[PDB]
Amino acid sequence: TLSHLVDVVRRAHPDVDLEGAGVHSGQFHDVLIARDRVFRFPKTAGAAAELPGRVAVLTAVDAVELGVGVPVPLSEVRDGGPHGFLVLSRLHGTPLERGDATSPEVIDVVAAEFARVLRAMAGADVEKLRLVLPVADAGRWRGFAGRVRATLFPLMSEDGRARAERELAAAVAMDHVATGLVHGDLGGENVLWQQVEELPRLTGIVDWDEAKVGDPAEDLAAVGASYGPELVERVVALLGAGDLWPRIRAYQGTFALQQALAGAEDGDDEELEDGLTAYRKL
Amino acid sequence: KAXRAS
Repeated sequence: TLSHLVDVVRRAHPDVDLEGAGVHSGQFHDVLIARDRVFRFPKTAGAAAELPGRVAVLTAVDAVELGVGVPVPLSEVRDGGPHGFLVLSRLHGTPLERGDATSPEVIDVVAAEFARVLRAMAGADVEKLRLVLPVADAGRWRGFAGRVRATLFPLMSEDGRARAERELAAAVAMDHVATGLVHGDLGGENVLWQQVEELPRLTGIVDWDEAKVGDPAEDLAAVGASYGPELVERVVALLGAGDLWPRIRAYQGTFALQQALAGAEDGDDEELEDGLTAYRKL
Repeated sequence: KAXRAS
């Protein structure tokens, strides 16, 4: 009952307008959005464990000093509400539209905004991160391949399965890399910009759910998926990461199948359909 | 979700 949660918040934080306040819901978490603050309320007592999990990931990422904002716990985890709640900062800024990011007058600025963040992520103390974050597992793509063949291959054309087998294989073939912080989903929607004296500034990165000690190529793949090779070539040039192109393409070739598999597993029909379109005719 | 990975 969002009524109770509303009272929980007003009681704990009297001065926080919940009229015209966002709400995300799922069988796991309720989230009230406000001007400067996000309130997360777990639904089960097991899902309560997500709260210190989120605090631990965000604190470890903050400690790397990326030079851009990440969500900040604004409160201790509290055992108020049904199964606890956590107050996080709300970051300001908007994703860069593909059109905006690529203009000749801003493309170099955008490339360096991505580069300075990715550079800081690659320079993270991995021994510290490895204690808190998930660590890329050598069996990850093997296992992912298994679940795609079991769950999605039946829904595909023969041409679909051939294409999917090549894309799965390129990922399974990659040698294991765990050398820095990886966001794991660094598409445009999770990267927030403001016009600062009439040029873009990357001010925030949100949604660290897939954060891990892993392969820097995975974040470059995601930037490529959102903004195209013109931008990623400039980021790679700046980083001196020309070595990574095969790995970047291997990650990018799994993105439609990742979305399809999640659509099947999450029971989202539109994600399943959208993910599979290149892998069948009808 | 969504093509980037979600």
